[PDB]
Amino acid sequence: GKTRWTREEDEKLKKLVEQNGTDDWKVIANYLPNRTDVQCQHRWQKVLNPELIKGPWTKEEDQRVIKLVQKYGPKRWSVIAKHLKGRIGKQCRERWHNHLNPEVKKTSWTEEEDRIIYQAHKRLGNRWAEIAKLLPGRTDNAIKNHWNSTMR
Amino acid sequence: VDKHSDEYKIRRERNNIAVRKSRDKAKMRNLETQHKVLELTAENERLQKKVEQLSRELSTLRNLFKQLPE
Amino acid sequence: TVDKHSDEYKIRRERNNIAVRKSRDKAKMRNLETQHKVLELTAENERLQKKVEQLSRELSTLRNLFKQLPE
DNA sequence: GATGTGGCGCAATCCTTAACGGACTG
DNA sequence: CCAGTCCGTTAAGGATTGCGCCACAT
Ligand SMILES: [N+]
Repeated sequence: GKTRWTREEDEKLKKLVEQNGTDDWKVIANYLPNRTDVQCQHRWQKVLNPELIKGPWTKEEDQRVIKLVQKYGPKRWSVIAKHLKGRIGKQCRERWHNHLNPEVKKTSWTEEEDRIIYQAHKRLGNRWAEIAKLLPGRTDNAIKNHWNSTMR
Repeated sequence: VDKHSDEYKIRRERNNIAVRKSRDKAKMRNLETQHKVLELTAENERLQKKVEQLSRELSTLRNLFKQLPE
Repeated sequence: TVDKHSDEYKIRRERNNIAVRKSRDKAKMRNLETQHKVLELTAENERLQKKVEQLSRELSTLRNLFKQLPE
């Protein structure tokens, strides 16, 4: 973006959109100098839009993601998000890779797993993604977390 | 914050329960640990006794052995 | 049937409050001491077990020399 | 009588972990 | 910018704890 968006701009755009709509971005950018019509819709569509649910996932939502991925596979996230009102691709992808994918196991942390980790982190460092390469059913997020508060 | 706010009521109920849980658990640990000390204490006595027996017996035999006529 | 604004109540409360602090620290202290004793005993018992085994070994060995006596 | 204990509800604090917000790659 | 991936950092909430009133045991 041009510069950092202020509380005013954010507000001023929110009010502007309310009146004019989601289509008139050429006018709305007239009220917000230093902001091209493109940046305006992106600041709103991808942030300010009050319909962007960012809370917890109901069993409903979770189940729907399962089906779609079940059938079409873990990809085309943006398209899958069209089936989850309020959510966007990125969320759907993460939710699935971290809590929905069967392979991910909820099992407790064993001494071996805890070892290969203490082991590898000393070697590879904070390469969570890589460390997970050596864990049958652990996402980099789990491992990363585990360490962060466990291995102080 | 105002304590009449339904937000408060729930928050408290939520923590109360969480409290009774931590405490109910700590008591469980403290108790189970107490048993292990009892058990291990019994055991220790049992083992120290057997060690007394064998040791005595061994000693007593070694004797009868070196005392053998020939 | 008593007054909670009393100045005597105030002192009784402080007496007890101090007492509760004592009881809880003590407990916290004991529970600690126990937890340590549980470890050392576990250590000790492992040690004794070995002695018993070693002793039962030396005993059998000896028991045999006896039977293997020329007679 | 007096002091010790075990419950309980607050309310400040700590810890765990989902998933947010940047930064990067093709 | 898009569509995927990574990763550091947050933050909503449960998990702990210390505090003081209280009923009841030693
Ligand atoms: N959506």
